[PDB]
Amino acid sequence: GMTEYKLVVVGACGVGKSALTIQLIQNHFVDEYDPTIEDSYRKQVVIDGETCLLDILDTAGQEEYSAMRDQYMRTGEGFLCVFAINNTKSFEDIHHYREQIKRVKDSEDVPMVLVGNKCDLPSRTVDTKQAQDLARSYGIPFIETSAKTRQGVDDAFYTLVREIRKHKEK
Ligand SMILES: Nc1nc2c(ncn2[C@@H]2O[C@H](COP(=O)(O)OP(=O)(O)O)[C@@H](O)[C@H]2O)c(=O)[nH]1
Ligand SMILES: [Mg+2]
Repeated sequence: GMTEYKLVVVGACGVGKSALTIQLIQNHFVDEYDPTIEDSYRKQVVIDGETCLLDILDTAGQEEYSAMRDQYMRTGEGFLCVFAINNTKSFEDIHHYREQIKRVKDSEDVPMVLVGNKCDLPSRTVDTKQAQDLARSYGIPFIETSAKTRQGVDDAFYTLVREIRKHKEK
């Protein structure tokens, strides 16, 4: 089979995980999507000449059983860590997601991309500099996105694939 990349989108409720995923997969902005629905979505794409499958889990937070969270973190190859640029708590929550994924995977080297979503809004509490400082500290890319306008969306997901590739080559 062509290569499949198992991607996981994490972040506080309301940051735009579902909107980002639907924009990536379907090329539409869906502005209302039940915050409690967690599902996976698939898309066949070409990234840097490679035809591959993206298998993307749009997470929604607590699970019936914590074992289910641990399972998707172990299975997942790369993580989009999403905050919203107008929600400081969502940015602070990134520290927890970074930790928890590393902890479950028992790894110091987990492909991740920091994503600051809702960049179409002038209303902003997290400046680009602050997010760059966090991404620098993690040694990962940082991309500002808008699920609404599609700015940065392919970049976020494709950059995460490229980070998975760099991890694999070791
Ligand atoms: N302006 C704007 N609103 C967004 C964007 N992404 C999501 N939203 C809105 O933010 C809210 C939460 O989005 P949702 O995709 O449900 O977030 P999730 O809980 O992380 O899955 C909804 O009201 C969306 O319309 C974006 O890039 N720009
Ligand atoms: Mg959602």
